[PDB]
Amino acid sequence: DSIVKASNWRLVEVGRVVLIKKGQSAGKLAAIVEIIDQKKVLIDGPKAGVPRQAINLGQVVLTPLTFALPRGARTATVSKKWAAAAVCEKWAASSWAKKIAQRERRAALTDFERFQVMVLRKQKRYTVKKALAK
Amino acid sequence: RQSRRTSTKLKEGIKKKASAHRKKEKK
Amino acid sequence: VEPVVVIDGKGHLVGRLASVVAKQLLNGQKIVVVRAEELNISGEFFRNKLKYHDFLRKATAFNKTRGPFHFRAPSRIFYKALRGMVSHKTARGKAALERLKVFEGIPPPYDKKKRVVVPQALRVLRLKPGRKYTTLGKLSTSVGWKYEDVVAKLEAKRKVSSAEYYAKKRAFTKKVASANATAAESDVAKQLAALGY
Amino acid sequence: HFKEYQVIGRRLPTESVPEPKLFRMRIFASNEVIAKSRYWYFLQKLHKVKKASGEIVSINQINEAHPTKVKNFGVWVRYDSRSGTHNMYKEIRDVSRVAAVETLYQDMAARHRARFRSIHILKVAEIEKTADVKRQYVKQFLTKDLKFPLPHRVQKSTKTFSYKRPSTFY
Amino acid sequence: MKYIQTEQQIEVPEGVTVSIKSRIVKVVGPRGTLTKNLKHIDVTFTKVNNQLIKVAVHNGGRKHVAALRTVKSLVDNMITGVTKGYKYKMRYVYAHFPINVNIVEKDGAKFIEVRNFLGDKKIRNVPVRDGVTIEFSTNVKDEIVLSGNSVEDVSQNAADLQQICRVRNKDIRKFLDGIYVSHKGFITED
Amino acid sequence: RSKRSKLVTLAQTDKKGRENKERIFDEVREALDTYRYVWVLHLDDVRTPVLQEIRTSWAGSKLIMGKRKVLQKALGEKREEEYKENLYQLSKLCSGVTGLLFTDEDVNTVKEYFKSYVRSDYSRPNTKAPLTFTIPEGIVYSRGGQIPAEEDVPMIHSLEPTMRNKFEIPTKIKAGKITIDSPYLVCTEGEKLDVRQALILKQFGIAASEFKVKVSAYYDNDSSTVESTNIN
RNA sequence: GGAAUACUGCCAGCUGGGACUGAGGACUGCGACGUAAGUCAAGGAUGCUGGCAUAAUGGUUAUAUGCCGCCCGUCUUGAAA
RNA sequence: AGAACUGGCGAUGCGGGAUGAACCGAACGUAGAGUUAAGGUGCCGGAAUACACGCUCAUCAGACACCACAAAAGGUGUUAGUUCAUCUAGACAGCCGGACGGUGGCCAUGGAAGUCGGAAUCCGCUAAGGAGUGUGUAACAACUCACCGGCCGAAUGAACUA
RNA sequence: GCUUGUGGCAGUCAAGCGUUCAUAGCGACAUUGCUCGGCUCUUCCUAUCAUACCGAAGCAGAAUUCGGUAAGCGUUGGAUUGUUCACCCACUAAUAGGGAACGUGAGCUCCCUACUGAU
RNA sequence: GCUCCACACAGAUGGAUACGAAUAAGGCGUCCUUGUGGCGUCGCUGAACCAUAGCAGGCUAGCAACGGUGCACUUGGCGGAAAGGCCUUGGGUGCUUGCUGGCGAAUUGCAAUGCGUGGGGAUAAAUCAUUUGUAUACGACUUAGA
Repeated sequence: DSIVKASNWRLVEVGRVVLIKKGQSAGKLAAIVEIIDQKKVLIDGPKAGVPRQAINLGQVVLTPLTFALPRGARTATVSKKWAAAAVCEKWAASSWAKKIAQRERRAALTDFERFQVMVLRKQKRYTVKKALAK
Repeated sequence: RQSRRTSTKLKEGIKKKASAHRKKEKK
Repeated sequence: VEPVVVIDGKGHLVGRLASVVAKQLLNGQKIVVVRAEELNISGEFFRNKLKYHDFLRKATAFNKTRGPFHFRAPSRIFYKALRGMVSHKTARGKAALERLKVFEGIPPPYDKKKRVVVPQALRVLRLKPGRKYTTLGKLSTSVGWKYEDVVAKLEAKRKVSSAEYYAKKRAFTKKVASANATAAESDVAKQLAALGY
Repeated sequence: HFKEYQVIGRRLPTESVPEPKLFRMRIFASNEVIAKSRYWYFLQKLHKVKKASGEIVSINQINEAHPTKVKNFGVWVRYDSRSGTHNMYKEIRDVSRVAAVETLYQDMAARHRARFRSIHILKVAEIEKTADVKRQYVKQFLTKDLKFPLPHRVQKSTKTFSYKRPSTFY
Repeated sequence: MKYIQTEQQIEVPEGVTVSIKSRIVKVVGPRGTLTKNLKHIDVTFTKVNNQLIKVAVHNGGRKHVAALRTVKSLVDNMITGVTKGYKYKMRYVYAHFPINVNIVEKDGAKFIEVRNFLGDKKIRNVPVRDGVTIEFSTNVKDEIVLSGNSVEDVSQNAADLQQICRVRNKDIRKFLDGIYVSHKGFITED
Repeated sequence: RSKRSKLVTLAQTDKKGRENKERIFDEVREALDTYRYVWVLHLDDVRTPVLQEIRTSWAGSKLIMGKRKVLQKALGEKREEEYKENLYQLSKLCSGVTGLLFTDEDVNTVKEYFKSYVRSDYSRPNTKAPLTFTIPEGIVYSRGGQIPAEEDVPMIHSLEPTMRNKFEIPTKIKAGKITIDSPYLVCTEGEKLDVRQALILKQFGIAASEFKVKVSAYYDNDSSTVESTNIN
């Protein structure tokens, strides 16, 4: 029985949702509307507020998220289908976006709020080291 | 093996070959 | 940061690696390079094997013995490489390659202690995928180094005796990742999360 | 970086010759003044004039009509080299008239060593229907549902010392 | 020209079943098994229907596009080698001295002796690669048969049987002596 | 760079191309009105002196050949694409070899002639041959051991290299004579032939294959009727 | 049809962070703010506070490191010699 | 080589060009602070192991400097162009089939049938077949591509330019 | 960045470049015409004379010629010297060409240090 | 070295936080049909992880756990590549910020981090001097002698 292993990938395709690293948009989800060439795609995510633009694929990262979108789809039309797939709910459900939040939320701890964390992590340890050596 | 340093007598004995190519074209 | 940054050649590019290993001593940074032999380079093999011998010939006239000594053993191969970008000769220099150390294999006391790599210098991550790229090991040998094996063999050993290790650890964790899991979800925890942790 | 400049010139109106012919040409440049300077150079190649003999009537920028659309651009180019000058045509799949001529100029440098002083851009035109596309590397994206990967992804690190040993899936 | 997506197709018959993890390729079938490493080449295998395999190559250069077609062939030859087998027939000729070819089981490694060839006291001992079997051609005078699964094992060992019989510093036309591959074929002819 | 550079030729013949296709296109369309009856032939494989014998049989009726797709488009492919009425129906039926014939003569004189016409020809690929050809275990001859040896000449030593490679037969040569150790058999009665099985019997000059030319569809111009008959 | 928004340019727009400097030595001057009295960021730093006499601090010499440094004079020749 | 002119050094430090009479900047009181020139920013070395588009594999690449000499060409290395031509009336490649009739044309001659040669290179048939592109033979045969045609189903070939 | 292998003169040449472009005229490889030195001891170079392995030849064998990789290892002796500015048979596997400048002319007609070793 | 006297005193500041191999692939978890096996899941930076509150970290009162951890001991085992460390068993003794307490901090005044010598004694050995010659310019080398 034939097993060809692995070969999984994220793909540049019309209607792949992307997360942009470098740029004014940054950390905001848009989706590929039209592949220009090898390196350039045309994006947009009107739900976040990032505008419709030519963009190098080095500016951006593809996500494990995709939806049904026609070729060369306009802003209103993108939004509709984006709302149809309801990606944000799907998106924020991933351990991926949860990490991005967990980076952000930690970054805005007060000095006092950070102290609390230490104090709790003192308790949470005691309960944990109890459970072991049994 | 050959070198890739230009000795200065050559590096400036190129300029004085290039100058001779300038006056040759005009005439 | 860390006082000793045991690196690890295993898939780096003699150059680059170097450079950085270099700067880092110059800026007072005790390094230590391991698995030298699994260092790499650029280009076919039958090259480095040149861009070398040539190097070999070199040597001194009237008195061959006093001159450009051609070390074989990897480690050193790569040394040079590096003692070549550090004004070696001058207090501040010597004061460096003072700070260095390049073993082939990965003998104690380093076996037992985390290592690391230097992005900004891995074959995988710099060489246009699929391109000729040499791998010391051979390249040493090919020109003297008499041990490739010892290393090798008296290697496999290490790897073993370790992985073994591993396990025992992988086994351990699991338990934790399990305790924490369960005794996770009770208040206290919750709270944390809010803050994030 | 580039912008497109609509320029008109008319060789200052002499006695008995009121309001001459007016020469319209679209010039891609980086600024209004490079544009003007280029304009006269092209004037000296079309006919016998000089920069002092004429006048820049009107120089106005042109923006791209729909820069959220992807067009295909069939470009005519005259360019000089080591040899005598020679006409050319390439194709560019792009967003904007201007980003097109831009990306062409990089290619004209990369392949043929020719710099901005040498290149005349003859005419840039959108091609509306497919099959008028004569180049393979353009036709290559004009297939229904083009789904491909970008394997071997370099993740650029800021820190010199990485502990993970970087894997490049995507 | 920098292609975008270059793929071939590998047709798999009903007997054999392919296994490909990383770039290591197993062909398990009627005659036995074949394994081959293809990491050196760097392509993408894709099972499509238990009956067709697509190797693709993205963003390829002409030299990387080439590397793709030769992979179809080198898996094809791994499949045909089990369902059909590879058999190479070698006939040997002479002028005066008849060549007295035999097989020795010395050290259990299996060698082929070449004796008396062009009047030689030098006995030319040739190794036999594993997988490949040797048998003498019955009812045909002075002929030997090399039959195995792999194309390498076979044809390389055929080559080592031929190259040992040069004529040193003599004429090509005048001296006919040696061993030559007469016929290239299959084990199961259909 | 790097491409197969074609064999440089200095032949006295030039490439026909489209100047020939146009000359055929008009010739079919001019012969449709002048003549009355049309036939389409499935002439499987045809020797040239056989074709000229069909030519020299009658000079009144015209034989038409060329490209199948030339013969579809000059006549007609569909109900819209047509020169004459119901002309597309005969073109859909002919799919094998291109053969076509215009005639002004009687229907019965044609079909009786072509059923009776069967000629001596070589064994052909993918077609069966009714012989069990065996070669003698000594010196081989030009006939291959069918006629007595005294009548026939021994085969040329120059052709034996080909006998080993394409014709496959295990051939050794002693004193300029082609010799096989065992009595070889190539073919049997009632078996489909391969290319090498065919060419062996072509080399020895054996005419053990019947050639009967067949005809299929039939048409009359003024009546516009399409007749289908399977002869052999 | 209706807004925007980039880009270019303006502000005698507002609000921060850092380094360097404090020349001069009664008052005159040009101003600003105030209804006036007066006050001020207006012809160049003032205010508060801390460190000491077994001081504070400052220097000398010997080396060390970084970086730089062809042997002085005369006489030629176009300078190096 | 000679003549004229205008600079540079000569009486001249300073940054740069790894190093230097002729090159690049910049003509100097002693300091602090800022900004730059020329040149650079993997490490030696102060400064992006910056971003962006391409190109290149070299058996001692390249970073060689009015692109000047060895340079006119060669290469089944590679990327792009330009100009001619075929292209679902089915091209390119490919196994398959035909590749003929006066005729085994005519002189040369033991022997010449396309194929050791000399001068013509005709005509008929057709879809197309050269009084012939090679292998081979004493001479023939058989094979051959060139020219068609069938089986397959799309872009391919030639001369060049960079 | 010096130099090495195929002469110069007239011409059927014949890709392109010549203000227009074969006739302002040049023009690549070809083909037509005439015709005061030389005896020791070190080192390196390959452009190899032998030895090593191949490739080609109507190369049967033996031997030969041409060519390729290779510098690992080898490369002789006698009569002539009015200015040595010539050569011949004797052997051997073969008796290759050169560089290291006034190479070893401070081996010929109580300045500094390389090196060999020693404490 | 042992013993007796006399003296002399290239840059730490929470933690180097242990698989191997691949990268046109991999971890990690689960079911086993034990496989190049399936299902699940992760990655897109260490921004993590583990430690982290007390006079530069004191002195005392309980509650709840039966754990965490420091220290000399003790049982057994591992590590030869440069092992020169890494684990474990048993008990003792501290500490516990897991929870709640009860006391002290000032005036430091508004910044200026807060293991060799020089003689003795006992005992191991080498050198010199002598002898031999396998060695030798001189050295050095080799021998022999309570």
